[PDB]
Amino acid sequence: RIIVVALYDYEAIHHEDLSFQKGDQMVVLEESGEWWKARSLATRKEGYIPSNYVARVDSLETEEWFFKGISRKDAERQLLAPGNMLGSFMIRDSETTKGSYSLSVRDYDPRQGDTVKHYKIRTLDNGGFYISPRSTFSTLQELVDHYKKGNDGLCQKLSVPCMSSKPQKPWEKDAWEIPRESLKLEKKLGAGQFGEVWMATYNKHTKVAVKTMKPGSMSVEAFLAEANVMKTLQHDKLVKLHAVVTKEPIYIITEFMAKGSLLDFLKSDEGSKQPLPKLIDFSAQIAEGMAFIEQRNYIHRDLRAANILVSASLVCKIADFGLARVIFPIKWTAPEAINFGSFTIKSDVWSFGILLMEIVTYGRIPYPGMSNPEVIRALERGYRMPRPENCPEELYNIMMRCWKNRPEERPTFEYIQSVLDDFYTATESQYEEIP
Ligand SMILES: CN1CCN([C@H]2CC[C@H](n3cc(-c4ccc(Oc5ccccc5)cc4)c4c(N)ncnc43)CC2)CC1
Ligand SMILES: [Ca+2]
Ligand SMILES: [Cl-]
Repeated sequence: RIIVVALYDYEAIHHEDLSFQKGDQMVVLEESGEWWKARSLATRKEGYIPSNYVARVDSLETEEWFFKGISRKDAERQLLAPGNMLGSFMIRDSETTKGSYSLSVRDYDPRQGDTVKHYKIRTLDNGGFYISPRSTFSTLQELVDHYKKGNDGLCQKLSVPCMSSKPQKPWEKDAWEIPRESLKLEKKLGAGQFGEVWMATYNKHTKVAVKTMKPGSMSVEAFLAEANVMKTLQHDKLVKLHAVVTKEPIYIITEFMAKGSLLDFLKSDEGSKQPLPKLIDFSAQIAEGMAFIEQRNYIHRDLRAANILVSASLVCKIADFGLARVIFPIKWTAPEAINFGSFTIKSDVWSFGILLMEIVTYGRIPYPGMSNPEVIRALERGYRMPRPENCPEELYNIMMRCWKNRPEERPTFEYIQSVLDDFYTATESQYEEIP
């Protein structure tokens, strides 16, 4: 008999799913992935619930200050999000110490401004917890209550848990292939050589985006094959594919990203007011997404700001991954792909360097003034785009390493991400040590 408690309010929108409130307890009848079958102890009703909206009773996940599956960098990002203040904190799973926990706290100093500090929490293998060996607690809540009184070694006194946000509702169960009649394409966002993109509604309850592909250009059994791989590439920094209409013309259904492309966002007014450290964070998010693709031994083939999407909370997500395979733009392309058609993960690295320049120049076109054949004649000679007035030397150095004539001499995305993530933090300063 497994009992869970709702972490957030939820309103049913399907046939057999349950509505519930935060605090509602339920009995698990079936664990079947993103959707669980359960009985509400409040309503006595049986039905389906989103598994990531619930957690077992009195487990850490029920605590308002606990954040599961959160990396140090994500914690930093979430803590520096609007709605938070000094002392805003979170207890989270340790990234570099499996099985253990870490404390992240919002801090401030006149030199650096608003910052986030991180403290290792040590388990006593018997066993309570401590950050300082001279101060030990039975539970994490006790630790939290202690440091709420005063910093006692910490950079700041603990105040209020990090502001959280509802997770996205999971897509309808067993609805990868949908009938076209389930969609209403309401507003056309853009149109191009290979098709259009629309803002749409699925079954009158879910806002989505739909990419409509012109029959051509390309094969429908080459797409359907690739589409079953693209669905397995799930990551926070890759746009989520929800569904596909298999009858030509092909429709591709994904999550709606409220702020459109990165390219358009950088040229906008809200984008023009983003400081350099924010632009670097954008790059780091994209590198994280590309490190995932690299790790899954996949390729993108069309990396540029136009194919990066931006959410309302300024999360960058990679789009059109693995679409060029089953189907402008030589300024983003590696020499070995322009000349020999050799597309690898290393050619994407070349593309990333160019994208980096787009970001730092707020959407300026690569090689301004030059032309497509005119650029190719510059790569042979060994010409590279000069450093802009707002680009740091070390940032420009990353571009140069991406722009090596020899693909083998180009760094991995795993490395690029690690550099960009900690661009402003010395390695020795990642965690804070307290006696
Ligand atoms: C100046 N411009 C440039 C292009 N413009 C818009 C830029 C953003 C575009 N746009 C595109 C998308 C989008 C949607 C689906 C898609 O399909 C794949 C996803 C993953 C892998 C393979 C395929 C790919 C992209 C999009 C969006 N989801 N949510 C919100 N906006 C979206 C829609 C057009 C507006 C005109
Ligand atoms: Ca340290
Ligand atoms: Cl019961």
